[PDB]
Amino acid sequence: VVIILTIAGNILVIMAVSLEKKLQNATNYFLMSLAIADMLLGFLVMPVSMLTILYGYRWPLPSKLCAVWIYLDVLFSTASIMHLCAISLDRYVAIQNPIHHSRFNSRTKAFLKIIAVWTISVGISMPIPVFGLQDDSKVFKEGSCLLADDNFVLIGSFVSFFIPLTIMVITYFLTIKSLQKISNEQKACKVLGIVFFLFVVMWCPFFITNIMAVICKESCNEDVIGALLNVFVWIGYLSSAVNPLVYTLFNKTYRSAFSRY
Amino acid sequence: VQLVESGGGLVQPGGSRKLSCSASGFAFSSFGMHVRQAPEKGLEWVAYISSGSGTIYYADTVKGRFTISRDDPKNTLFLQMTSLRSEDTAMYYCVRSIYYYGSSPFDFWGQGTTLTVDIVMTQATSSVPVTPGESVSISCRSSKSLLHSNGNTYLYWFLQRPGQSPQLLIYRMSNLASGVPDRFSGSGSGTAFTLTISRLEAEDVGVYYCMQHLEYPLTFGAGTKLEL
Amino acid sequence: TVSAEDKAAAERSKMIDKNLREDGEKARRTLRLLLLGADNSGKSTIVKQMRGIFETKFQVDKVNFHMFDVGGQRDERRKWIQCFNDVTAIIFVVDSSDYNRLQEALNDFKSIWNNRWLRTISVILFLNKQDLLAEKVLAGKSKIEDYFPEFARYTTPEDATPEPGEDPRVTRAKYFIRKEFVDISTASGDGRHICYPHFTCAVDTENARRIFNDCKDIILQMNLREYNLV
Amino acid sequence: RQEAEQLKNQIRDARKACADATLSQITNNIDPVGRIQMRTRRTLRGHLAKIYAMHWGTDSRLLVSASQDGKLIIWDSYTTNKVHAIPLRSSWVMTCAYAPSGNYVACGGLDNICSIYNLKTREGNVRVSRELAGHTGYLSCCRFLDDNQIVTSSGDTTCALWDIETGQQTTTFTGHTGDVMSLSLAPDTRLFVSGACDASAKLWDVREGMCRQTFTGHESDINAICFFPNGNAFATGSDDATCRLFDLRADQELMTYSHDNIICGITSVSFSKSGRLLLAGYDDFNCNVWDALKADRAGVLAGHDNRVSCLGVTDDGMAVATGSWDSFLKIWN
Amino acid sequence: QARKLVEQLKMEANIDRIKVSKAAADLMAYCEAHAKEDPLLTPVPASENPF
Ligand SMILES: C#CCOc1ccccc1CNCCc1cc(OC)c(N(C)C)cc1OC
Repeated sequence: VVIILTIAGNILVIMAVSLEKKLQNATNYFLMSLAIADMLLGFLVMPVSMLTILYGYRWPLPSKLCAVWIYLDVLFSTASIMHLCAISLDRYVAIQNPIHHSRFNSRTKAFLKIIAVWTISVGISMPIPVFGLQDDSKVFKEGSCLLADDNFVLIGSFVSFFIPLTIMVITYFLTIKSLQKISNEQKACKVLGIVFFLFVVMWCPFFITNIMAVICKESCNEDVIGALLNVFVWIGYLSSAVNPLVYTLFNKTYRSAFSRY
Repeated sequence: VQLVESGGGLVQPGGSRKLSCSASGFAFSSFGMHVRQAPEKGLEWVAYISSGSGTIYYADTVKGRFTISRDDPKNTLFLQMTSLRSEDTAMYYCVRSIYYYGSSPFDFWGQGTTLTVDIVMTQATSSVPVTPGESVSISCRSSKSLLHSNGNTYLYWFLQRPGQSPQLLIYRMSNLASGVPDRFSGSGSGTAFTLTISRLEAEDVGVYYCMQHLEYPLTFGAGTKLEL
Repeated sequence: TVSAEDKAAAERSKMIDKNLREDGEKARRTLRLLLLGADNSGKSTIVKQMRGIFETKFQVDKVNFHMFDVGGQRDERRKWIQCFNDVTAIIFVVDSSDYNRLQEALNDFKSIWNNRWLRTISVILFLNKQDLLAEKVLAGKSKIEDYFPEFARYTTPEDATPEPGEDPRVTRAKYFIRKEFVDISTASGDGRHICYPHFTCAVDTENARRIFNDCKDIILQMNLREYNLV
Repeated sequence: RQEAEQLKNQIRDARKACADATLSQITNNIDPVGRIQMRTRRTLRGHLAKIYAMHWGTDSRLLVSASQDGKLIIWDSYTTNKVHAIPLRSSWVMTCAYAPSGNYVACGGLDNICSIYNLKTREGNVRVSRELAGHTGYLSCCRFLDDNQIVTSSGDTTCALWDIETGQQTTTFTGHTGDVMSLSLAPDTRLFVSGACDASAKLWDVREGMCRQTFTGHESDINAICFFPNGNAFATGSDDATCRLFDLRADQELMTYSHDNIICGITSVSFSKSGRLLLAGYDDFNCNVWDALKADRAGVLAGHDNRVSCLGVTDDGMAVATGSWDSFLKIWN
Repeated sequence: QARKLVEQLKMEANIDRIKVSKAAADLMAYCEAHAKEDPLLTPVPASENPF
């Protein structure tokens, strides 16, 4: 059911930009690209995880395909985090300095920000396909599909998520501070706050459990950590479905487009 | 509008020279620029440079040895020559040309500087006797049809008076260039074309060259001289 | 397929496209304002940085604004105003000193504010001849109650504070006129556009700064609507 | 004043006597046109702001368009190429025109000047040949009689005829109470019609400079006016959202085109080459193809995000160009 | 102004006015005669059109 919503919401978002040409602004191209990453993640990755859940957490799929699956789950997931990080940076720049942002608000730089995000997503996720496909034990370890290089993993989870997280946590808070510096401004503070709170609460638990697992493997119980990771990956996947409904709620035209289709 | 050509002179074979044509009185940036004539033979197209230097073409005879370059703010155009050969001796002309709907390319030609060191277009006659006030017809054949699918046929008639650079009379086989009297008329069939001069008078005597612009390289006919 | 001359024509079209895009990018930098005041407003005097259609360009804090003033057009402005349906803000100027013409100014403001084409654009309202209004109020020969019956039944808001050296009845008159305009501004309730009142004397050091920070506010609100925060 | 009222009643009474039968009754038994479908065969892009005006060339290949960008650019319709890009001094232009010989184009704006540009010159640049000045209001339309003479309607309630070489008004037409919005030259060019916000259209002789006839059947301003190809009739577009056909010889409106669905104003009107189809551009972002003889909508041209300012049918009648405020003008066939 | 209005009304008052039915028939005749000429009324064959 999470997979259905995750696919469907992004599918509606991507068409609504095309079917309704009013949302041809530069921002909604970023928003449709984030929807693309989320829908791709829902289509390619998540039913496989549901299948492993049914089959007992053993990888029925061909052996080397396990290597690319994890790679997809890094690239599509890292892209969404980088999309939201760039959204936070650009929206903070818009709030703090609205006039000067309009001078450089041309779409030509907006496309460079897209190429930057989708380039950094590949740059972060380079090792997993080539290394995992070469050595099964690196990414197929324990008989269940899992990425198992501690040295690479603990830094990779950090740069991919925490570095955007501090950029989000230092920009979002500052965006509220700019609004504070009446009713028009303060209404944005709460709506920004809920969006920040959900994605932090839904993304962060997986990563802290992963880093806690790698560091504390000597001093922790494996089974509880495994169950927690099994559920927290689902919650992180729900993070993908979350954003289209947020789009539906605050914007008039997306709501009309989804009501029609 | 003026195009003044500078540089040239005797060169030892294998040397290098640079010719410069300086444009005054017209917007040099808009005009794509080009053509040499040997001392005792018709014209031959050397090179072409588009507006903004986006596109360059050279004839196969000079490819790899010549270099064409334009300096837009100064308006000057250069042809840098390397490995000069005895065949390269000619009178080098700087020609302007603009390409849009209804344009008249090759309209203005420079004076020329002497240097001393494919669709085949044929003119049936090298010389044609004429009399004043009598109609004269000059014909130029083509190896391939010059009529493109869009309907334009790219034949051009150029006239070179004695002691004067060529000038455009007719562009695209029918249209008459500005500043040219209405006596000249262009009638043309597929692969066969004719220029008819009616009520001929003095100062209309010279060598008439037929050029194709369907595709590069641009080939000139030998041309039919008129003699009174 | 494509002849050589048609290919060169395509190259010319591409060069023209690049020139058009460069000129548009240059044009996007400037923010364009529409200055309108029917008469006795001091529209030439409201902005002092720069001195059929009269165009005034002034720059404050490294941002350049272009102000359009049209004199030829008559009272019926419906047909030429639709051209100025993309301006960032419309600078409206009224003279608070003349009470007889103030109702006409209010009607003009209502017409421009409620114009169908100009629904999106905000308004920067300059109430002019502040010193003249203060002098008339001090003299007391003219009674605002006579021209506006509602002035007698009015209470100045306690939250608002007069500037030092200003009389209380005088401030009451100023805030009455400001509230009278702001009522028409707030009657629609759409929220896409806002009227920002400013009280300006015949000579003021910097109204350009007021226009600048107001334009910052409009662009900020537009960005907040764009990001769906509001 | 009393005498005028009696004469006005005589004109209305005289018109009633002539109107023996309605044109709808006259044309009851003719083949319906049916449902016409026209798909956009092109979309000319390059204008970075709202497009206010566009005019077809006589050859039907080339057109010129005006926009808020402040630049007048000429298109090659068949290949989509841009023949020229002309930078205008004033950003505000409500009108553009193409000379019948194609040598010149005209532009008019809020700067109270009609500017004539010499397209075909030596030195290979578009240069302003003249600036025509003398109007005290914005120029709503300009149309070339020939290469020398141009008629311009203005917001100063007065239309003018100019000799371009002289640069001075040779005739002046003064009968309108409201700003003149539109001007349509007749096929013979000897006379023309103008439209104004007073909700009246008047027939002017070019040489004499007098109003031959006046037609009043519109509740509101008329934005656009177009002569019928025969030259014995014309049609007007109003903000009332009704399009009315008027007859020069009969001196009474023959028919009105209106639908209950559309209350939105008409921005442009044009007549098909046969004259059967009236293409009316609307502020509701959709042009409607009206069967003039029977007044039943036969098709809709719905491909514009913003309002359609302009509409022009080619001389050959093949193509229809519709400009709009979304900065794209689409050629329909 | 009133002297001009009465002058204009008198001039426009007297003109030769054709019956409405005759003008309607003439317009119908023109439209019928030029029906084949118009490409928009009857869609031209695809090869014939330039667009
Ligand atoms: C958005 C979204 C997807 O849902 C989410 C959302 C948040 C957390 C987890 C998930 C579940 N996806 C897991 C993806 C993933 C990302 C990684 O960092 C970028 C890494 N590491 C570098 C260790 C491993 C990994 O798992 C293979």
